[PDB]
Amino acid sequence: MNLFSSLTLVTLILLTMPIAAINFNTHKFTNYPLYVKTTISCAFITSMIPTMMFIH
Amino acid sequence: GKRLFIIKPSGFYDKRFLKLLRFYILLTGIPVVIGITLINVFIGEAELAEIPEGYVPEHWEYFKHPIS
Amino acid sequence: MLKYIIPTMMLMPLTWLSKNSMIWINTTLHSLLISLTSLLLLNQFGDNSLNFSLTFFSDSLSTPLLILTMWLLPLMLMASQHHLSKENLARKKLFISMLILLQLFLIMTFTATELIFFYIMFEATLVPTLIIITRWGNQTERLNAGLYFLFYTLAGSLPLLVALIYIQNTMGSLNFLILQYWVQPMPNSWSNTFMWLACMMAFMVKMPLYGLHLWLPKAHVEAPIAGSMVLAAILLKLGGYGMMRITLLLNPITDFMAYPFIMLSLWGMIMTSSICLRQTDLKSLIAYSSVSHMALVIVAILIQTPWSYMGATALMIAHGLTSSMLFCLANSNYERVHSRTMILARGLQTLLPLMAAWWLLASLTNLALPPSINLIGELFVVMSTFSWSNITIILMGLNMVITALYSLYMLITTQRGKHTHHINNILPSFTRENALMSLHMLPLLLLSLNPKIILGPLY
Amino acid sequence: VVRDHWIHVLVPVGFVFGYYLDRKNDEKLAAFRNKSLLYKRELKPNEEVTWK
Amino acid sequence: FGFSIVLVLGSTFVAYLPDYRMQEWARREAERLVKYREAHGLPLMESNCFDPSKIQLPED
Amino acid sequence: SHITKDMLPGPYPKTPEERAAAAKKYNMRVEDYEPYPDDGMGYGDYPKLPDRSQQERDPWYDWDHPDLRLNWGEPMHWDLDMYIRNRVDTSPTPVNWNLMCKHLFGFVAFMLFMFWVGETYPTYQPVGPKQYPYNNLYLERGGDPNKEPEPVVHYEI
Amino acid sequence: SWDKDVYPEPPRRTPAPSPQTSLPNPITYLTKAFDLLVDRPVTLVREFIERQHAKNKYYYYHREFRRVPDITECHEKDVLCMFEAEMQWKRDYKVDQEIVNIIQERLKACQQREGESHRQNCAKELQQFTQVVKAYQDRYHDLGAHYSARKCLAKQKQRMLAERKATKEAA
Amino acid sequence: FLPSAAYLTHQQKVLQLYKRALRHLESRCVHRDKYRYFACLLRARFDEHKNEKDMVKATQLLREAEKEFWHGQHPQPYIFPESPGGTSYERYECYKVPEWCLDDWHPSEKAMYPDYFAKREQWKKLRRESWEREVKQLQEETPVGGPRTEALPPARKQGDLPPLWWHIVTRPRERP
Amino acid sequence: DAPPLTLEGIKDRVLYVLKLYDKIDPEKLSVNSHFMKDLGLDSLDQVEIIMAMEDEFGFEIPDIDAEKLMCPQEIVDYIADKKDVYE
Repeated sequence: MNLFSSLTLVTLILLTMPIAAINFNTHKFTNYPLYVKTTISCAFITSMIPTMMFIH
Repeated sequence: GKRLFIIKPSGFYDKRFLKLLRFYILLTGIPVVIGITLINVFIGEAELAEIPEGYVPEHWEYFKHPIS
Repeated sequence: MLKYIIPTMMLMPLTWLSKNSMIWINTTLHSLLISLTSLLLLNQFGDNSLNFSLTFFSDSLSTPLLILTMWLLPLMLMASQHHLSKENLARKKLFISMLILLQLFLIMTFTATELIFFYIMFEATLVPTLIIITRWGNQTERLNAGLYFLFYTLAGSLPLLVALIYIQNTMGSLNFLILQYWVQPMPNSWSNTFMWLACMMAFMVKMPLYGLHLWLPKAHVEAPIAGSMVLAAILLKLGGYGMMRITLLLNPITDFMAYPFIMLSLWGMIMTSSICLRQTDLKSLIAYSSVSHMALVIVAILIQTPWSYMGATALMIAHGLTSSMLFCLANSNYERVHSRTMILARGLQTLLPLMAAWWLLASLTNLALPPSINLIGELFVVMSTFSWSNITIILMGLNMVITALYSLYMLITTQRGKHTHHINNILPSFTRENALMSLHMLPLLLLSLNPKIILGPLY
Repeated sequence: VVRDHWIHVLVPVGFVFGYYLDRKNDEKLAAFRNKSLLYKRELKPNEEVTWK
Repeated sequence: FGFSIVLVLGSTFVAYLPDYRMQEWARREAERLVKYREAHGLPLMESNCFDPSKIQLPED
Repeated sequence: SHITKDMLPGPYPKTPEERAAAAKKYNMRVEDYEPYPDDGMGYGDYPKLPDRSQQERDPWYDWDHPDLRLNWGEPMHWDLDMYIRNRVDTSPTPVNWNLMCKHLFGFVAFMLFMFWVGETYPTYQPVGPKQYPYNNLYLERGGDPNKEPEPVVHYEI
Repeated sequence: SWDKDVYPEPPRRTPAPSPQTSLPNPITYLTKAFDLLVDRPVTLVREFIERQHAKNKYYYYHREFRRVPDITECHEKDVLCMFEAEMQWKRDYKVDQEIVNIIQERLKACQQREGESHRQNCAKELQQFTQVVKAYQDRYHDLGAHYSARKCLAKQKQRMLAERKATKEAA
Repeated sequence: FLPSAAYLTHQQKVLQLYKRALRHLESRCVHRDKYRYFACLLRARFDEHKNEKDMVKATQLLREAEKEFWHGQHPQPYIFPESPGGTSYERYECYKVPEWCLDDWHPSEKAMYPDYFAKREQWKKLRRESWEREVKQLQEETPVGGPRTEALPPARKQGDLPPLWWHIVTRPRERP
Repeated sequence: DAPPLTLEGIKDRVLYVLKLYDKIDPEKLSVNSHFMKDLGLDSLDQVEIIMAMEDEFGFEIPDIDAEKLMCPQEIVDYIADKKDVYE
């Protein structure tokens, strides 16, 4: 099923983004920890779901 | 007098190099990728068909991708 | 490839008849033109090799080396200023034209259909680099270094000529294709033993093998930077390329007489990783590192396996890139402190803050970081040799451990821990040097994405 | 403008010259135009050639 | 002329280029030949890839 | 640009003048300037030092160099390349040397000896086999779905 | 699609749930959310792309061949005959590599679909895998690196001669 | 091995043994109260024969006391998290950038920090202007043919700065 | 990670923790007061002083500066050298 596959793939690919962001920024995220915190929060909330579907 | 002057080594040469690097890759990074996006949003690959009878094929048009 | 050869000649005389302060731009521009121009060659399709009449052919054993050399030319040239920049106009034009003529002989060598031609263009590779390192040898025994280089390369390479004329008048012409076709086995006599010993001994000296690896370190510590890179990358991987050519003949006697060479290469590879652990003299450690990598190459070539040949040419290309880069960073540090010793240049984390990132990236390519092409090469060498003898993985893994050890040691020794607070003469890093950094490592990672080009003919 | 600097005109003309020499080498090595066993078909139907 | 027109154009020219070593050609050909040897009943990949009727063994 | 005469050819002899010139050339104590002796191992006429040099020289003496424990005119010990801090810390040992090595190898031998005791004397619990249904689980071993049954059954207690 | 001739797939067997709960059903709420959010515009983008390439078309074919006769129908020198024989042989070698690739892909599929019923309904596919790989070990393995074509046929005579004499004495 | 003389003394060696034994007792003897007890015990054990006028008796019992100190030393003592060997030991060496630098900044950055760099300019002119006369004169005259010490006298002659002030005073803040 | 430090505050703190010690009087305690010359307290207990002030400020002053201070003002000088407290 497509949902479980796309959710695991975004729990990988939602981590790649901030490194390429600062290599393509040239400006200063002074709140760069806040940025990393919210992308890890998104990764956790999209990773709590497919485990529940898995054991479901 | 809370704040003091901390000594960075130098910034401008390093930032100038990285700025020129990303800009003068990006000068043909945007046109190339957007151009090939226009390729596979307009022309597309090919059909999967077979060699007809009475037909002498070129050595191209064996290929899916149109740029290739 | 004659459409690639005639601009290699006609790239020369413009450097003569250009006005002053304008030779540099013209050479760099036209070099990059020919870089793309011979990058267009890559249509090696499937079954056969690709041929051109009686002079030129292309496997996959030669095309990435060819593209690597024409990639090397702007890097070669652009490293090679600021130590001869204030010298004379005529001598500088002489130097640049000498490098161009050197590369013309290199391309003749890599697209050598015949083997007598290959010997002639082999010592044509030999001769100009002598002139370059001896005019600009930068230190006190450049005399000694050029002399060892010339007599080792001839007196190894010379009886290869007599062996190839012997093959000439026993099996007709020395095309690579007929020697693929009219080959017949040559049994365990003594004449086959001496013929194999002659050819493989010439190439052992070229690699170098460990038995004559004192050839290399003088030839690197007393060479200028362009000669250093060309010497290391193109000459040693060209020696490996020639062995890969002529090992197609002489099947059965290499089963007998291949034993002591592999033994010497293994144990001396370990002794070479031992010797580049404790020395001073920052430049020479990469030279002994190249000795160890080419011993690994030599194991790969003589064990005669398709995995081995694919990983071997992979290790050739990756080690050429990494060694040329790390020589360029050694040149940058010697531009800074004018020393060449190791314990003087210390610290440099704050000072030159992003030079450390390229040092780290080079030391990780020499680590065998795993997506890098270096580890693809070393890994497939280990797979093939474990099929070959099943206990030899001890020396392979110990080579891996000490290789990572000395590479990371040279990383954190020179450029980690404390500025020695008397220097006063480091400058923030020039845009030229960082431009050469991006010239090295972006094509390495873009090769790492799609490495289905660089594998061997037994793909 | 070209007689201002005729500098950068040399090696592209050299490349096109070498490409013409390769095509002339193709014309000079024009043996077995359809005389293989695996690549052997009818010269048909446009005009009188199989490859150049 | 070193980083823009060279590097990324070379990357686009080599990240997709024609079928090197006839690869996807060989994919489709092996697929159709597996279809052949399945639908014709005979076992796939018989030995004596050269004709065992066309052989001569010099005996004792 | 440097004087040739401040390099180091030859060994120690002759004992008045070459020792005098080498002691003035390296700037050490005169009679405690050591040749190795002329061991023939190369080694020229270079000095020998007390070999530890780095976890001695406590950092409160406050000399010049920060981490080499060096002060720009020193003998620059022949084996310094093995002696640097981060490489070999020749600290004065907290106990001994022989005591350390003997107790460590003895403890390893004691543990491996009792490991062999464990290898020869297992433990178990008063337990028999399991009771797998189809002749100790046929068709989920190697197979033979139509060839080889071996009849042996389970009986209850 | 693909060719289910070459790529067989087992029949789908999907069970159905049964609550027996009053939560009520969070995961159904979220999967309908996923479908009605993501699945509509991605399908519309698919539709747009299909039309805009359905204006005009290209065609690629499969390169098919003739058959050059043999290597043992070429003499001792015959460069204009051995060349055809070797190129036909080496292309056979490459397509046989992809044969072994496809059978290994089927074996991976059999390991994955069964879950932990390893020793059931994978006897067929692993068994034919062992059969084709026994053939490949016998035919293309012990020849080394510089294969031309003639080493294969010398191996061929060597194998059938040795097994002929062994079954001769053991007949 | 000290910047003043060569011999340390008897008294310096005794005193360094005192500091080491007391520090080891701090490490051995936690809860601090039985420590304070044993500190008075150690101070009394030095006071057992403080009365000695002798020298050979003092150094002989000092040697036996060194035996007694190494007899019961400690493996990982409470070394301070600033002392060498300790927890920090140039922990904050992350930004001890040397002060000879900052000459090589681009003039945009030297337009960013105007008054501080004008002050560094007048400091540097204060260095160069006051190097020839007084410093070169006191480095002609006051060095004897053997200097025989690791410490110089100040410019107490008439006027300005003592010599060698630069890479002694102008050291980094030890604090990023 | 950067507490406010003054010369007056650190001088009063050093004089405080001197004045808590037993065998010196709280009477004759001066910022200019030689421990060796004109107070008469012993050098051994002066190294006890050195030990306790090291333990309070959390860094060892060396043995080579465990010799030649003998007065609170140079003690404030050396602690201001290690801590770098000026404004």
